[PDB]
Amino acid sequence: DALKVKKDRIQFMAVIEQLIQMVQNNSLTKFQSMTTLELEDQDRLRKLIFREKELYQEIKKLQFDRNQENKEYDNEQKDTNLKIQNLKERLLYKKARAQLKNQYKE
Amino acid sequence: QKVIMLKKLSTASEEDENHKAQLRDLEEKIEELEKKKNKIQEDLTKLKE
Amino acid sequence: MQNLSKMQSRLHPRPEGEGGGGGGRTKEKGKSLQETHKEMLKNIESTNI
Repeated sequence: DALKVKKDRIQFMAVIEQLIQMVQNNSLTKFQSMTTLELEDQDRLRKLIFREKELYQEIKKLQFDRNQENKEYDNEQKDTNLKIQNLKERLLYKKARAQLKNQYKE
Repeated sequence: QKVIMLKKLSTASEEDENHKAQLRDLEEKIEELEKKKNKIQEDLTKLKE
Repeated sequence: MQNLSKMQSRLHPRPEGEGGGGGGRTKEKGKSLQETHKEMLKNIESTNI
């Protein structure tokens, strides 16, 4: 840990000298670009812990939601299939009764 | 620069290598879980369609 | 021969010159240094504590 702290100190001193050189060259844009690049690079640590907590929460909730929604989709499928076949059966029965009544009336 | 250097020096050298050794696995599993959530969202969209 | 067919016409009227349209391309406000780096600063803070 002390070795890494000293290495970070050396890196920061080098960065300070680079900033001094840029200022003497008035290249503030280069300094800003370097800061942006370092910011983009470093990014994360230990945030991963609650990140995984939140990801587990979301995965559990969304898998439960997927199972539920599949349940309603199958519910609708079976219900509408039953409705369609019952409608076809009633239509066939009505046609048969119609033909029987027509023949009887003739 | 101050914030990044606080981030660097707030981490143990062992944790620093963790970013490469064990935090590699942690970040890869984070990506795996994110992509799994993406797949489940795609499944939800397809099922709704 | 009382035909009244609906054959398509062939009028000459041309699409006369286009007017002086206002080509005002909105200058997309590039997120400045503070706006650009606010998200990264927040992420670094999320780890610094």
